[PDB]
Amino acid sequence: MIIPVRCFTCGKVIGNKWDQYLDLLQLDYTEGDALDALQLVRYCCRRMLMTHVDLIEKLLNY
Amino acid sequence: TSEKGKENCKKGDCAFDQGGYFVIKGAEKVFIAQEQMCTKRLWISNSPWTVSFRSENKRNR
DNA sequence: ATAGGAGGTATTGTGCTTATCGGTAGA
RNA sequence: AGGAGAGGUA
DNA sequence: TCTACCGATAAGCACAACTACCTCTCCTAT
Ligand SMILES: [Zn+2]
Repeated sequence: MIIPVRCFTCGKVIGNKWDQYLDLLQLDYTEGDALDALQLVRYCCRRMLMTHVDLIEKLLNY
Repeated sequence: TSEKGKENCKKGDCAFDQGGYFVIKGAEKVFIAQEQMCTKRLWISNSPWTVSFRSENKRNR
């Protein structure tokens, strides 16, 4: 399951921000700071980028 | 499946079930715990008043 | 056609139909 | 096609 | 004094223990 594109609530393009979010989380950054660094002022996009689970890795492995 | 290698785990099971079922005819079968009275404790009942000693293996109640 | 000992245990619940069980009343 | 057994809806 | 039915006390026998429904699994001996 890849990151859901277009952010159903309010319709925001967030399909190309998952890699940046992972890179920010790899460093000494919290979830809130990482989401703020991606220029997201509405909590719908933050919820979409925070509640996603990476499932395609298990699909490829298994 | 138990104590399998990393390579063997990739191909096969989906790593979502711990394997508590049985394969009889292609359908998963799961046992359900059955609550049974303790056979190593003295049991006292009413109407009539009696005390019974349970049997472990042979019928020596 | 044959096969499937023997065990102390651990559904009620209402109607109905007996039997049996003494049980007095009459001649 | 008919049944038996389980999980279930209003 | 001996008949003659005549109400009580247990012992089994027979239905009744819900609607509309929807899926799955298993089944037909040897
Ligand atoms: Zn949004």
